[PDB]
Amino acid sequence: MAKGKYAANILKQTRKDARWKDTYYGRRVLGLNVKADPLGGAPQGRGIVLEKVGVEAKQPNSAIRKCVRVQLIKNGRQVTAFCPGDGAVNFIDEHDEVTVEKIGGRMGGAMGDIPGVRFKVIAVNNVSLNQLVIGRMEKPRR
Amino acid sequence: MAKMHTKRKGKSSSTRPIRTDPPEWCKIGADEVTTIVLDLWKQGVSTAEIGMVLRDRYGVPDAKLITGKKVTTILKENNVAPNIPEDLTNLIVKALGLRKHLSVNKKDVHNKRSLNLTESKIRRLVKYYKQEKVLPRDWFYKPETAEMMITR
Amino acid sequence: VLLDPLANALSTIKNAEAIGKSSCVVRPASKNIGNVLKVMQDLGYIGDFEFIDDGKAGIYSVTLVGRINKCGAIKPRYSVGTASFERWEKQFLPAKNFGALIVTTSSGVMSQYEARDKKIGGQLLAYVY
RNA sequence: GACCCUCUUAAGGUAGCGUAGUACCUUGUCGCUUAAUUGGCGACUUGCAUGAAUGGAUCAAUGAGAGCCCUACUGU
RNA sequence: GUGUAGACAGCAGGUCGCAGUGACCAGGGGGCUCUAACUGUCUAAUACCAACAUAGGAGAUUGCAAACCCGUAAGGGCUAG
RNA sequence: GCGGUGAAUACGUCCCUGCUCCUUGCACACACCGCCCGUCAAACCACCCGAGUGAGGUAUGGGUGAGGGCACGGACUUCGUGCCGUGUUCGAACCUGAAUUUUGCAAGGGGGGUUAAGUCGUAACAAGGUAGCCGUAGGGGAAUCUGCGGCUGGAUC
RNA sequence: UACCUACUAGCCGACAACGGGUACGGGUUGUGAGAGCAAGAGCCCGGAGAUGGAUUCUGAGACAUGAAUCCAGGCCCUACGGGGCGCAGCAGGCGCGAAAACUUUACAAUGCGGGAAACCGUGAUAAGGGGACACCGAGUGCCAGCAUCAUAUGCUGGCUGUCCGGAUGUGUAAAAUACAUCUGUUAGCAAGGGCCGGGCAAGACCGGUGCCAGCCGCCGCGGUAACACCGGCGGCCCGAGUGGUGAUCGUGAUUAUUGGGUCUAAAGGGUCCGUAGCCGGUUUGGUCAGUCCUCCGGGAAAUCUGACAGCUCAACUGUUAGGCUUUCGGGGGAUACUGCCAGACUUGGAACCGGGAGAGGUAAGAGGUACUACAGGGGUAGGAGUGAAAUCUUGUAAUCCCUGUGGGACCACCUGUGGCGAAGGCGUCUUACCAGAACGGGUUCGACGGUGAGGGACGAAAGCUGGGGGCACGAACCGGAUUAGAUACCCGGGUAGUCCCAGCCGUAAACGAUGCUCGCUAGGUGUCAGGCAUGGCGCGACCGUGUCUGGUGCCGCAGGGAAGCCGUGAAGCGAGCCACCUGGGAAGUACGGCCGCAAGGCUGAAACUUAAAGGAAUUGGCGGGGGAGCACAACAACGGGUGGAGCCUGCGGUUUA
Ligand SMILES: [Mg+2]
Ligand SMILES: [Mg+2]
Ligand SMILES: [Mg+2]
Ligand SMILES: [Mg+2]
Ligand SMILES: [Mg+2]
Ligand SMILES: [Mg+2]
Ligand SMILES: [Mg+2]
Ligand SMILES: [Mg+2]
Repeated sequence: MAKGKYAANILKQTRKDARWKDTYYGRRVLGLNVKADPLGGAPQGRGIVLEKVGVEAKQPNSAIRKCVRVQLIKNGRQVTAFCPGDGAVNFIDEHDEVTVEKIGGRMGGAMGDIPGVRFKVIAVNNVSLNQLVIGRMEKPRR
Repeated sequence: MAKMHTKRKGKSSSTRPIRTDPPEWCKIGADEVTTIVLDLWKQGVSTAEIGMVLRDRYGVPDAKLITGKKVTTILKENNVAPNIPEDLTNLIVKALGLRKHLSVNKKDVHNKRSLNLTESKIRRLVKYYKQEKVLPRDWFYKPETAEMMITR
Repeated sequence: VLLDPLANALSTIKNAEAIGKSSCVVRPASKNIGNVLKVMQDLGYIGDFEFIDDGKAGIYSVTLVGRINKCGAIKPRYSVGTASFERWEKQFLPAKNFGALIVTTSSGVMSQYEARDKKIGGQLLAYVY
């Protein structure tokens, strides 16, 4: 932050160091987001459902949130996936092929009163779980 | 402004008036003042108080106004100047005395800092003078060997 | 240490305008200071100015006629061409044909309107309005 | 099993270390080592019967000291 | 090439054998623990050790006609301290 | 509700207990029945150390070393981009010690977080009941405690 | 040096070498008002690669995508003696995954090699097929009259063919679309997608469910009246599109040169000295390198902008005027500006002298009082301490008093909203040594200056190492109380330590929570040093008021801040340099590194978790703050009784249909 005429180098250096204090630019250049998330920048995924858990909600609210436990096939990463909609666990069971996607909440992380769950189901056996929840599609016997 | 190593600013300047001419109320001449300067220099009196004794006992308002030359200009003209400037010699003399004192009082850290400040002033004077060719390029201020009173 | 006399003079003029003082003294005068004061006088923003020598760099007894709003130096003194004045004008100035930028040029020091008339650019010096 | 009290003829073992060169139960239980190990090392340790100059823990270097393992070697 | 010199160091090419420190001479190496710090000393004739000693640490007595010790005594060691 | 009879005490102060008002303090707003810290255990999650135990990359010396290229020598043929040999040259592949780097597993240990209607205290918030915070050192189940300097970001004097 | 030889001892790097991470480079693309910021798959330019790797033939040219050779690696045809192959060429297949087409057509054109030519080949190219690629253009309706609940199907009236189907020709290599006439339609075949509590445009309409099902980017909903959630009803926005999750730009001046903050919210480094860097006084003389105007060589097209021309409008192709390409090489003019050259100038800093000020520093010594140790004299039942106690201490005579001799620490009042010091910090006195300051100065110097990442010294207290000392104080420790407990506050002992001598660590709320330098900006107001006028003063050593300069405090206008506030001693207005912060935890933690004897200091993440944390201010409640006041649901002073005994009734719980 030198205001002299022949002081572009100092301003460039001090802007270079101060940029790192931002979380977003440093995490982008360091590649923490690619290294961390199971999908690796893939917008959705495909994992084998293993166990189904109706995980509880936050402290003020009170509810049970149906969350399958799914292991990815692209990477073999074990995570937890929240299945939305009424009758959510009715259209999904153990050992399925289900597309998964990020829950799209706070900072890309877990959304709402669901603690510790960041992934959500979007389709079971390559068909839309939203339409199964609505009632315009039927669960394949596969 | 603030001082060199203490930030205590001060304004005890010696207010010299706007005089573009020599005195009109004094009968002193350029030859008289230059003879007085040379005699006082040969006595062993430094240039800071040569002008002071000119201005006090002879009432000489300024040597440059009358003679057209300052004290050191007259010194260089007559080959009656030292090889080292008086400010650098004074700083080196004070530093040598302070080092002599500090070689027996090793707890006197405040005067160690005072010695460091005077060393900084000495290196500043040497850098300015080597910038302006008063002193040789290869003669660096050695604080242990090449710092004597008359350097040769 | 004193190391920007033109900016110091314009800051003093800014202070004197802000208090509304008709007159104010200018700390040590310079040739570019006199050129800026002459061009500002021809702009009508500043009334009068005299170099009163003091056996020193010299000072000014400037009579502020109450016509300006703020005036400081341009740091850095940017190089400017004939096709590069409008961005500085949009930055410093408040409005089109309102206030002028003091420019230093090989022809002479002058506001950028007359520099654009001259078709010669150079270094920005200051701004007054 | 982090508390009121004990058992208190002075005191109730602190730091550490712990199946030890000390540990009866005992070839204690778990991991590495092996096809297989009453062994070696690491960890746990309710310590029959550890513990601070009755010195405690730990230690580079040194050792014809005492165990175990790998490679090389070989009529062991 | 260095050196005064003895000698030492180095380079190019050729060539033999299974093998060129050709015999003699001449460390096998490494990792993890226990124990003692180390060099040293030790049961001459079954124990060369982890034992003894060691520097280091700490404690105690004594101001010299002392503390400690020898002698029956004369008088002595420590102490030409 | 009424009547008979008939007494001590206090010519009060706000100390006790409620309560009212102005000011100061406040981490309190469901307003002190407030908020609130740490250990301990239990469930779960992510992580770190871990004696160990693998896998992969880069580079390095070295090794064994396919194949090819020129040199030279020797023979067979249509007298050689052939053959044998030799020397030289480039050299893949594989093996190996260190170096470097990326990650899987691991008995056990660690602190972090988060969920009970957990247990234990009450450390801070008012002068939070011993003012607190800061550095440092010691002690204790745990908040924390004491000592030293410092500050006031502390009320009342 | 590409290799070899003799020789020299260099070369690159702290202005980032070497290494790690990542990546085909640019033309450009994304986005924004712009400065910028982010990516550079496709079209063109250059680069490299052919399973990984090495080697080689052929040729003008290769280490060849349709050449070989061998090794690794996988696969393959065999009559088992052997022989091939690698689609990062075009379609296609397996695998892979969130992740993408036809094994169509033709040399007709544009190119290329071949030929002398005629011409042949061409998965180059063109032509299509398929894929909610990007853009652009259209339509599913139109429509008079008439009716309710104001736009829905009505009743009716006709009318058009952009679409869809057909005919026919233009047409292309031949297709197809497109294209023209005709004509097929009861205008019927051709609309969906999200969402409805807020942010945000849309329903406080009716049943369901009951902290459950669910919603929810965030906020927030539901444990009984859900505009919130499910169907409905209705409504809303968009439009052959419409959403979701990343990403990325903008939002966001949330990376800030433009353009941010850093007293109390995250953030000034403990102070300071100081290199590279960076910033720099007025001034004469000379140059013209940055700079400036201009010229000439460039900066491929493509994409960008506008128009014209031509595709029906459109995007699109050509011409053209601009843009980008940039921020190159070289000439002429100018000399303000800055950098270069040589002086000067006195104010900035530097140097010297004068009378004064100062708990400024080291070194030495002496001193003040208290305390304490022992001893002596007197005296005799307790002293000490507490909220109250006890330990403790005392009959071995303490406490208290008197005398005397040693001891170590400690420097009171004086003392100040005083002073000196870089900060830390410094209070007995004397002396020696040293240093800075302000003040006075027709004194010497001539810009010699500011700041300053790295780096260096100083650095409170605690702690550590070695030697001393130990009166007092006093972590630990022990004991006595307090309490439910007390490992605490209280009290009795008291070790290390505080002190000194020689070193180390290097941190504090090291604070003014305000880095340092300069100019500038109303005032009123203590006091301190110096200087200076004057009145008094034993008209002297001295003390008063005024005034300039430099400090040291309070008050406060303008100014600014979110405010508390700051306010010539800025947090005001400009100049310069540096340090520092970028939502709250995890965390000043882990790993690596340096530093230290150690404790530790320095550097410093990530996973994960979370919607706030936080700052000033304010209205109340509240306190074991303060002040004021009041009342037998307070107190004092009183009188009685309930509580005791029996009965009566009411509440709880046992029983109970
Ligand atoms: Mg064995
Ligand atoms: Mg030994
Ligand atoms: Mg021994
Ligand atoms: Mg692990
Ligand atoms: Mg304690
Ligand atoms: Mg302090
Ligand atoms: Mg100290
Ligand atoms: Mg500070």
